Amino acid sequence: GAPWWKSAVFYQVYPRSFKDTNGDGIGDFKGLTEKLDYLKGLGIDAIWINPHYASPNTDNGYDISDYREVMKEYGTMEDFDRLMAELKKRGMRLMVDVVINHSSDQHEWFKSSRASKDNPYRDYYFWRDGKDGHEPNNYPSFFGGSAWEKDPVTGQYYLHYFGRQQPDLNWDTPKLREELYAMLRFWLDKGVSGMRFDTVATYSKTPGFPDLTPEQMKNFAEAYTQGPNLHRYLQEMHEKVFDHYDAVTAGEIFGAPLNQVPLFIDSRRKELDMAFTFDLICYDRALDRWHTIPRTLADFRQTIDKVDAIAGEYGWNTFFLGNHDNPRAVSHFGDDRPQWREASAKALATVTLTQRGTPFIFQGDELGMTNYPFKTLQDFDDIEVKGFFQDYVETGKATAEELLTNVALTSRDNARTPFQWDDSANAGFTTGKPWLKVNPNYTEINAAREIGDPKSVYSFYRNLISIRHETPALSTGSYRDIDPSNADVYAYTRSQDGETYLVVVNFKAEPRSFTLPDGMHIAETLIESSSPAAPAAGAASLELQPWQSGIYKVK
Ligand SMILES: [Ca+2]
Repeated sequence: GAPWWKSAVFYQVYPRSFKDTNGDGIGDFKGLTEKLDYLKGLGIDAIWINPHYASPNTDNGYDISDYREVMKEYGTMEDFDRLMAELKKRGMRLMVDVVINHSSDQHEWFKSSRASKDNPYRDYYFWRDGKDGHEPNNYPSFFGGSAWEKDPVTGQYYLHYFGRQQPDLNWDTPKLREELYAMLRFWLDKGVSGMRFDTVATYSKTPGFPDLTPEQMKNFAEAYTQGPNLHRYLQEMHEKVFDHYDAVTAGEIFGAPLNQVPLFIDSRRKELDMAFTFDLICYDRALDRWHTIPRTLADFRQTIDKVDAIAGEYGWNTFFLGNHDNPRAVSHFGDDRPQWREASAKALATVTLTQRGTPFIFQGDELGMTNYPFKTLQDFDDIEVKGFFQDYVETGKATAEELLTNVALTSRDNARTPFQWDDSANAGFTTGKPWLKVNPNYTEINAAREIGDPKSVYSFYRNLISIRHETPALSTGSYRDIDPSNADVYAYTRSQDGETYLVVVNFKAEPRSFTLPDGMHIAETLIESSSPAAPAAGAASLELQPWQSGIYKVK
């Protein structure tokens, strides 16, 4: 049959904001472990946790100083091993982030590498002579300024596509690749069975490091994804590591042209199993990265369609509406106003759990958690906001009020407010002071209230997950968008083995009449949200309530 990961439902945990168990205001491993019964009851097959490794935390745990030790704030290695044992007892799996484009500059490999020109760690990184009293070339960093940083100790520059404190690892060095593979086995042998390769497209560097041409400088991110040994290295990794495990691998793919996505995920190529791309979640984001741009459902579905098409017959996509870097799903894609929050959250759940691909639910979206009501720029932890302030407010391009109004809608801090467990102090997230303020709407929106209520957003997610689990077409089935130009009602089929299901979701806060394709008829209604009655068997049309969603078997 199909690989386990194609029919699994994943849940993303950002452990810092999930559950604190020692009152320091920061979520931890023990907190996740104590909530596994909750996640199991929701119907979750596998949990992806954000970086859990030893890190100085200059970049949210993506600057790793020891790949074989855990992040101290989350707990100890034994806490981690206990988490794995409790997952295994429940038949659940763990996926981890793998950040091997670069390490922390505090990694012992880098401390050794930088110490002299002649040491066995020199080539674990990229060290080059400057040119003409300047850097080795004109490479810009994703985080601003030059991608080359001089080290007075040897007089050479080291490469960092990202932060200055994140030197790129040298995949051209076989010994380095072998270290990385050994490290991956360390985690897989502990029972980890999913690995998400962050910024996977930048692993391979261009031989000789020529200057970027003026055209390339205008999209340097794309140039950095075109290293000539990229797919060779991923194939080697697959052969040396993943051939020996049942684990799923996923690539965080960005910077590359859409048409290159299949190279990472086509099963025949033996590279990675599935793709994370950002076309949908960034579909309404302005170029400045803090404004939004008006879009419609037509744009939404067309974006879904082109990514689904790119996976084709042999590739596989993840699907998500939320993550740790983005505004809340219901606020972003639904309508978080009080009249529509629950209805639209349910509609987005139906979309999520009937998309072709492996769905990832972001912690708290199953409750219909919303964006946070920021009142001042001082309310943001978000390091990006500080940068926007410097680049746009201090330069006089925008006022602080304009920045606040808009980043409130787009900031990743919206996703990072603590998970709302109940209506006790700080929503039961912590007995102390939470590292980031809890949304005051926790008094209404919390797991304790929702789990006990058959009509809640939580209960609807759980019901959908059960339906998806028992309906093969809704995971591995084909997908067909009935009308990509329609900006009111999202309608599509999922089909497998002669069984065809129709999904219909009203994206308007108004009644809409929906006519099935001529010749198609409803056989059964599996589930609906915001509907007072299912259609009759034989129906050729639906009368949809505001934000109504449904899954139907068609004749
Ligand atoms: Ca803690």
